[PDB]
Amino acid sequence: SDHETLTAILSPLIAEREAMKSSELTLEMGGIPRTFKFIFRGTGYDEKLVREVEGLEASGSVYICTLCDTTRLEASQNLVFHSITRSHAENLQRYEVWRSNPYHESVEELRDRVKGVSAKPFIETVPSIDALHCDIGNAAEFYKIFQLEIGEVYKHPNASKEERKRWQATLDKHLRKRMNLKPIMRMNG
Amino acid sequence: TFLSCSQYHKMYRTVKAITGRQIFQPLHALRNAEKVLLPGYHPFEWQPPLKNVSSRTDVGIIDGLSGLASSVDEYPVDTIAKRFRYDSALVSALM
Amino acid sequence: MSLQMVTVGHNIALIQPGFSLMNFDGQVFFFGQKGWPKRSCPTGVFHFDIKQNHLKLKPAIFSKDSCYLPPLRYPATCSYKGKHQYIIHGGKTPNNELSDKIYIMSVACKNNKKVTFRCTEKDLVGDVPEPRYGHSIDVVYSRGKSMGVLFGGRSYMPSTQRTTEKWNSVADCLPHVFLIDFEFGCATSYILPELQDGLSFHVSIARNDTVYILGGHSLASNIRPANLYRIRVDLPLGTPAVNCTVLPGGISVSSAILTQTNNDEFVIVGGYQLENQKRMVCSLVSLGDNTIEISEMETPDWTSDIKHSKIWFGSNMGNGTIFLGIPGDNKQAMSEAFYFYTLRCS
Ligand SMILES: [Zn+2]
Repeated sequence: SDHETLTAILSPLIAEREAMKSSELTLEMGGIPRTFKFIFRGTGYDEKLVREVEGLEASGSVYICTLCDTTRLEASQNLVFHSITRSHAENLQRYEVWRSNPYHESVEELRDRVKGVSAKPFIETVPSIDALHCDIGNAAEFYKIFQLEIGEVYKHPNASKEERKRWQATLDKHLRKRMNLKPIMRMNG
Repeated sequence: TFLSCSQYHKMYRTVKAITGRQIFQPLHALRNAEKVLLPGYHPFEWQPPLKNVSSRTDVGIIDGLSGLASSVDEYPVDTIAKRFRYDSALVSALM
Repeated sequence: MSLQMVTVGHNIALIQPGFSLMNFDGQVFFFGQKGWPKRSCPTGVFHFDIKQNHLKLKPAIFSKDSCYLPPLRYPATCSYKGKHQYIIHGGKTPNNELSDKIYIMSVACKNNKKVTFRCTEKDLVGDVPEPRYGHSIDVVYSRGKSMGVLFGGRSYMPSTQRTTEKWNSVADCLPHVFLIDFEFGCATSYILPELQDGLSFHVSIARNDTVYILGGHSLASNIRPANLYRIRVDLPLGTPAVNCTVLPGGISVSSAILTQTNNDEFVIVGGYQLENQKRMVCSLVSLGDNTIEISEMETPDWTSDIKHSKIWFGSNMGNGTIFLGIPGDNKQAMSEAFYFYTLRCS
């Protein structure tokens, strides 16, 4: 997250990549020479590195999906009817609108105009979902929902900052008594 | 096997002196066989040549800072970093 | 020359070497934070108010017609006091890339001490200067008219001789001199033969028709030329004119911090004499009508941590008051990554 040093190091590599994206490599391979063409796909970036390099605001924002520009609230009234619309060219364009502000808007209107893009996209990634952290996050989410079902919250809300800890104790004792599933403080796959 | 050079040499000379044969190969025959597997060994050529990219073909482990300005006057930097040149490393990965 | 340590709030991290401290009507504003504008403050421009030796980096919104500018790390900033406003040229965007844009900080609304800036931008034509940093721009007056002089500092290799094995290597620009009309935003480059070698991180001084350049690293040969240069700028009714003169009494220094203690009487606080010579002696530039009177004061009392460190940074809060920083302690790793100081030139 040392953005300056990170860009200092990775700028030449991105330069070379953009260069060799548009030529052909002649390489003698076992006798005859072959001509290779390349197609790069930056996809193995976790959610935080995607929001950083591509020039998005941190993960706690109102704009959640790094693939479609929808807000956390309206992502609850409507769960599955979206479509991928967060490219890299469009995000360079949105940063340009932000920095330029040609319509003379306020901060909280310009944000809406440019969908939480307030940084120049540094690397070209592709819209994807990171299956590893996707599954780990879903699992931690279900751990929490198990605790909240133990607390019977669906009838009486707003417990304390220690009733829920007691609920966690109930859950982890029951789990490392019915599965020998030792409790962990760091969720792992 | 994560052996080191002194340990590999121990094993080499011991197997050699016991068996009499030379089952393992000496260290320099491993450095030579290693030069063939890193990047910066094969001749390749791009077309059209790569803009802003060198044309040499023996470019190995470059310093990662890429000639970053490191004095007491520029933005301070002490992050040691090494890298390959992208094109030569990609060529090595293909061959 | 009373040095004083300073305490710092919760967003200490937002300070980095190469920042800027602008000054509007007696109040100071931090600019050029570390990393793209976080959501707490979308502009990076802060109230840099120090009270009881405790500073509160507070946010500050822009106007409804401004231009949100990226936090630059080594700009050239002059106080164009002609409506009071500041000029921003060049710098290293958080993505490590140089900007050619010029910005104009003004204050379009201030009520209940809530300042509303206005960061309009103006582009250049004609002999536009190469994107660069470490340089120094300054405004000059003549015949009522005014102009902006720009004597360049280092930059990146041009777009042809630039290779990825040396993608970040820098080179001093050509020692031209640029004149900039802010009205039309028109640039004009001038070759000056008495200036030969490039010069970055120097210290410029504007006195109402002249510019005293002094100090400054020279990357072309890695030396700090101790010769200072008076530029005289004349504004006829047609085309302007420039002249340069070497002068004696200069100082070999770079990355020095300037401020104006009295009228036409400046102080220059630590820079560097060598690649490892932490500068200590301060220098009084007692201006005059046409002559520069260099001198020195009693080397303001430096603590132990300032002597046992290697680098620093800072700027001038505006009223004979310099703000310095210093890196933390790596062997005393329970350090907050930076220690700070304000010292009053009084
Ligand atoms: Zn989505």
